[PDB]
Amino acid sequence: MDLNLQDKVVIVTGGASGIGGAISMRLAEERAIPVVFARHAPDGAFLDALAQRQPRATYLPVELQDDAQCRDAVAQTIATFGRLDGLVNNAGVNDGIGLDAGRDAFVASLERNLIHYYAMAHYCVPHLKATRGAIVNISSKTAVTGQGNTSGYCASKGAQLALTREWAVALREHGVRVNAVIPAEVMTPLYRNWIATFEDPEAKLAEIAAKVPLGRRFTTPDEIADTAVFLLSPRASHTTGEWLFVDGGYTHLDRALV
Amino acid sequence: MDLNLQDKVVIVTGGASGIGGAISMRLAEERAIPVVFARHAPDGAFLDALAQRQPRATYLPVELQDDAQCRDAVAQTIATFGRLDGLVNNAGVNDGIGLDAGRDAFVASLERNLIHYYAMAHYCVPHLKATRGAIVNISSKTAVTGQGNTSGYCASKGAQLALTREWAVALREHGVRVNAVIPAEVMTPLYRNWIATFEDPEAKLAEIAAKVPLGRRFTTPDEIADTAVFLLSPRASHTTGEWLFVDGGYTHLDRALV
Amino acid sequence: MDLNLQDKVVIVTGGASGIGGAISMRLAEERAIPVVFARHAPDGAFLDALAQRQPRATYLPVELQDDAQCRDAVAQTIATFGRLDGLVNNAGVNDGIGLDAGRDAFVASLERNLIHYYAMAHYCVPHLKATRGAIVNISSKTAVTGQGNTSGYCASKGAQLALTREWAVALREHGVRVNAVIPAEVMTPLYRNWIATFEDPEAKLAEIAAKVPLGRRFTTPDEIADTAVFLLSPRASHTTGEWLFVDGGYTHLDRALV
Amino acid sequence: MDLNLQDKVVIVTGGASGIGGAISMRLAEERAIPVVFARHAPDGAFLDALAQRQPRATYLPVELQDDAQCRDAVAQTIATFGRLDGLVNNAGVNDGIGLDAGRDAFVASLERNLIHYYAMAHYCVPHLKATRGAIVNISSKTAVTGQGNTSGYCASKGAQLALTREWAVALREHGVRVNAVIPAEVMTPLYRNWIATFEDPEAKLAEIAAKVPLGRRFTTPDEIADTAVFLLSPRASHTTGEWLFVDGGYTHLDRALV
Ligand SMILES: NC(=O)c1ccc[n+]([C@@H]2O[C@H](COP(=O)([O-])OP(=O)(O)OC[C@H]3O[C@@H](n4cnc5c(N)ncnc54)[C@H](OP(=O)(O)O)[C@@H]3O)[C@@H](O)[C@H]2O)c1
Ligand SMILES: NC(=O)c1ccc[n+]([C@@H]2O[C@H](COP(=O)([O-])OP(=O)(O)OC[C@H]3O[C@@H](n4cnc5c(N)ncnc54)[C@H](OP(=O)(O)O)[C@@H]3O)[C@@H](O)[C@H]2O)c1
Ligand SMILES: NC(=O)c1ccc[n+]([C@@H]2O[C@H](COP(=O)([O-])OP(=O)(O)OC[C@H]3O[C@@H](n4cnc5c(N)ncnc54)[C@H](OP(=O)(O)O)[C@@H]3O)[C@@H](O)[C@H]2O)c1
Ligand SMILES: NC(=O)c1ccc[n+]([C@@H]2O[C@H](COP(=O)([O-])OP(=O)(O)OC[C@H]3O[C@@H](n4cnc5c(N)ncnc54)[C@H](OP(=O)(O)O)[C@@H]3O)[C@@H](O)[C@H]2O)c1
Ligand SMILES: C[C@@H]1O[C@H](O)[C@@H](O)[C@H](O)[C@@H]1O
Ligand SMILES: C[C@@H]1O[C@H](O)[C@@H](O)[C@H](O)[C@@H]1O
Ligand SMILES: C[C@@H]1O[C@H](O)[C@@H](O)[C@H](O)[C@@H]1O
Ligand SMILES: C[C@@H]1O[C@H](O)[C@@H](O)[C@H](O)[C@@H]1O
Ligand SMILES: [Cl-]
Ligand SMILES: [Cl-]
Ligand SMILES: [Cl-]
Ligand SMILES: [Cl-]
Ligand SMILES: [Mg+2]
Ligand SMILES: [Mg+2]
Repeated sequence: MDLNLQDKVVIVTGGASGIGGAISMRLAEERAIPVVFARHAPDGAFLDALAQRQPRATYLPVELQDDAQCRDAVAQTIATFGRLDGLVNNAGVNDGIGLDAGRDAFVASLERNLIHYYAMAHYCVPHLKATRGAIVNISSKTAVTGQGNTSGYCASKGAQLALTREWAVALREHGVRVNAVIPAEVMTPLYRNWIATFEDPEAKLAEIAAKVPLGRRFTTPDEIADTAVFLLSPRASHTTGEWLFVDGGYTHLDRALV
Repeated sequence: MDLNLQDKVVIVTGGASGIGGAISMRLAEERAIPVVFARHAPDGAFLDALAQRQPRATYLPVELQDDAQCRDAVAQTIATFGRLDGLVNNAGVNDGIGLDAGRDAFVASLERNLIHYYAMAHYCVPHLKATRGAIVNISSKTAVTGQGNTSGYCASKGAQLALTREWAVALREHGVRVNAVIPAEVMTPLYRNWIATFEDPEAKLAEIAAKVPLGRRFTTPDEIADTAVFLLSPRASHTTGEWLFVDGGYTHLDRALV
Repeated sequence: MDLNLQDKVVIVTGGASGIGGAISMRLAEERAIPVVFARHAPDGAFLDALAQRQPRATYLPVELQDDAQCRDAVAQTIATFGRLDGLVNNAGVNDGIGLDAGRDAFVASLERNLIHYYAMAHYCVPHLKATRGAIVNISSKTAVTGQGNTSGYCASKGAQLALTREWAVALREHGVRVNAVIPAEVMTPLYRNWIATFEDPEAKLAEIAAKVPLGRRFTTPDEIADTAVFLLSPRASHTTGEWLFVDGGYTHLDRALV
Repeated sequence: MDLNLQDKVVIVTGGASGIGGAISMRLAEERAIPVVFARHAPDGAFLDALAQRQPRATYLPVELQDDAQCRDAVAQTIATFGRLDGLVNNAGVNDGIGLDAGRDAFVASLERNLIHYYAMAHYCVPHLKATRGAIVNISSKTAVTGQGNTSGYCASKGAQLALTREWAVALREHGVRVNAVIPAEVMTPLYRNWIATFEDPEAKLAEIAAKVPLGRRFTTPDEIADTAVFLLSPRASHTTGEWLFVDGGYTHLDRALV
């Protein structure tokens, strides 16, 4: 299936690790031009693989919590490529800021997750209008299921779903589509670090995997990526405002199944 | 994006008109083998176009309300191709059976819409298990929005969404994925005939189109088809139980927007 | 909170057992007049309790799958009371008709569950229009979660949710509100009979109860009843089309919680 | 229907205007003790009416964006009453902070809306645990429908829905229920101030009212209040994590209906 993304310029925040890395790699495979915005330099093998698929792919160092850095990096992207066709808001961290944490920690979680999705859309939208481009926001099933001890992240992830509907409304007349992908359990460096905070990470991981209805296994980054890239493409040309769950049945199927 | 559907055998009910026709054509383009189950012979140009893309594509005359015909046609498909990789339940008719119609008419609507989705799954599932295949059910936004004067169809369409979740549960350990696509307004022969039941079809059509948030235009059959075929493919290998709205924002965006 | 249901005539199908019985009892407590439609005679102590709260409460023997019986019982209720203010569609049975069962069994499940909800609305709606009355449909979380081996029931329960939206649309100009209540696990005679089909019923029961997030216990019939009766009352005067989940968090909260 | 809220102490933020005022008044009618947290003095006639129903009803001057003020007012409420049985997070403002506004404005909208819902829960939860109390969060249909030009508010309102699920999970073992109410259009001082920003407010108002499916009229503050108070009560003892739409069908019914 031709996605007609050849030579389309797409910013992917957190685009060199986990889900974001898989999105960048799939974009490159489709001959789109992924532009990774991330705070740490990507690994060399990842950069090699990206460039082999699409030699124009690139990386810009950006701490997304710095509004000026987002501003300047979008500007640099336009200066370098002359257009912007997509934005994937993806950087995030399940930071375990619960009800006991207090205001300052809760707000810091909003900064780490929610506020840069807005900032990036704010700077990207004028350019997306020019190309009738698209936005994909990566949320989390915790936006609708909860988890415990993670008010900051949950709030952020739910806000991201609301913003998906709001931006779809706001940008409809410009032909800019805005959608979200909702993963549940995906093995990534983030998941590795999160599970490591538990008393018994090996047992806990096995416990969780056993609860995923389809295959009793975690979703892969490539599975999230392929739905995300489909949503960026004109194959989804009448899909906007939508929240696509790619989760092995985690969110919606009977909790009682084994 | 390679969908890896080459030589996969997929039954498409009502597969030579409107949405179903577009699904068959996209399957053929991807080198899958669509098998059209429908009561009236397809038009010659459609058959030509299907065969040009995939010469093994075929059509079986089936009145889906006849359980024996469904049974025998699935059997014939297995006899002819040796396997079955997908089922698209798609045949349907918005038949305007309201609260005033009475039991017999309501049940007749269930027969025209709901009951053959079950019958087809009943006969197809043993074969889908063998290939770890997939099912897509085509529902309607009326399952969640209502419409008025159409209890029979609405009930059927809502049951189809429930069956999507149920079959996803039932078949999870066999690796058979089951998903639904929810269109709102799509210009097809069905829509042409439905709108013709109104006092002023031209004005009514324009009224409705003006209410679709994205572009103030109807969704195309190709737009429904591309999401449906994506869902049949291993690119959606961890998506099951899901209801994908392809509707230009019809269902979920603020009713007040113009 | 005054519910202003005094002397309001409400038919409750299956209204003398489990959830339906609790609905009738709460209606009687609020001085409404419940009219039980059921095929078997209510327990003497139940009727005694009902009559102590509301001496005009009554029972009509009805097999709901017989259309003429529904017709005649509604006519008789109108002959007796001169009005109808509410309809609670509640009778149902989780009959375990799965994918392997075949057409005849699936349609029989529809008859046992879905079709009489339609028949009852069909016959009651003219009278509810006259009183600006209300409908409550009792569905099941299986409509959205699935369960396995129960296509007939799931389909019916999902159709009942769609019909709730459809009737809310159809009846809006007459001021007739239509809503649904979605239970998950409630201890009733049906649950006792259902759980008895399992190899170890006592253990299966405990296993299911442990998965209910709020309190690790089943919902009570009175809990379902109080939401259902609230929805019948003018305290819910702008609520229509809605599906209220009364399930201790079963449907929506993280499947992983213990 | 006895709600068993007599002498239960409930903080209502913004509890003397619009929806919050109606919630406080209904609480007082049910013999609960509403404690109004608001930055401006309540109207004299409102306080008179409140005190006639519940003479222990009180008001504490609080700017909710000041964390220390939230902290001290909760402490004072506990010093006065010795207990806290409920929290209604209600204060909010649709502040029209869109995509073009920038980071600072977006975060300010979060402060005006989202962040104090967290702060209030943070300070109230220890006390609600002690009484097995309840939380109700007032969100907005814009969380799911969007609106345009209001990213800050939409994000906040969506975060409040996610927080409802998250807190329901976090607090389940303490028997503390957490639910949300979602209004669409309600005539309040906020609505008057919001509609006044439009070029033709009277006409805009009529245009919006005509789009509400049930009765073509706005929902009343009392309608929102009665659902919110039901959710605070033990009549909703197995309802947690839920989002109750009280909107005349605005969110869920066919956008095409007139
Ligand atoms: N993994 C899951 O199971 C799962 C489930 C549901 C939703 N999600 C969502 O999926 C998204 C991606 O998650 P992931 O698991 O793929 O995470 P990941 O492997 O940690 O990748 C995220 C990348 O973003 C970077 N990043 C984070 N914050 C940044 C910032 N403020 N500025 C610049 N770069 C930043 C990270 O860098 P460093 O780590 O080196 O600092 C990392 O390279 C997140 O939004 C998450 O909420 C994940
Ligand atoms: N068009 C829309 O706006 C829209 C919106 C939401 C959902 N949908 C759903 O999309 C699906 C397809 O709709 P469509 O608009 O593409 O309809 P369509 O153009 O009429 O195509 C449906 C085909 O199925 C055939 N068919 C119907 N019932 C049959 C039966 N019992 N046995 C054998 N063949 C049968 C029809 O044949 P004949 O007509 O020649 O008899 C026709 O060829 C339906 O399930 C519908 O509910 C459509
Ligand atoms: N219990 C649960 O956990 C649960 C969960 C989700 C949804 N629900 C739903 O809640 C509703 C009530 O369930 P329940 O557990 O309270 O069941 P219940 O205790 O069996 O009560 C149902 C009553 O309806 C009667 N009935 C059934 N079919 C009838 C018919 N065709 N004609 C006349 N009377 C009929 C039954 O009579 P007989 O049995 O004597 O024949 C019985 O008295 C159902 O719609 C069910 O789907 C229940
Ligand atoms: N009205 C609607 O159509 C509608 C629809 C959907 C959702 N909602 C939601 O319903 C809730 C209540 O809305 P409403 O229409 O009833 O508004 P309202 O009449 O303006 O009442 C809100 C009250 O809260 C106060 N308040 C606001 N921010 C405060 C703060 N930071 N500190 C202390 N007090 C504060 C206001 O005081 P001052 O105004 O005097 O400063 C006012 O008294 C909001 O959360 C809103 O999002 C309303
Ligand atoms: C780190 C991961 O964050 C995700 O959003 C959650 O859905 C997973 O369960 C896990 O906690
Ligand atoms: C014929 C079509 O049926 C579909 O299901 C509906 O969604 C459309 O509005 C139209 O009535
Ligand atoms: C008998 C009961 O039927 C209900 O609908 C289900 O939700 C329960 O799990 C149980 O099977
Ligand atoms: C002021 C009101 O805010 C609410 O949240 C919205 O739902 C209404 O449409 C209106 O804008
Ligand atoms: Cl917590
Ligand atoms: Cl009707
Ligand atoms: Cl089954
Ligand atoms: Cl905007
Ligand atoms: Mg490294
Ligand atoms: Mg023809």
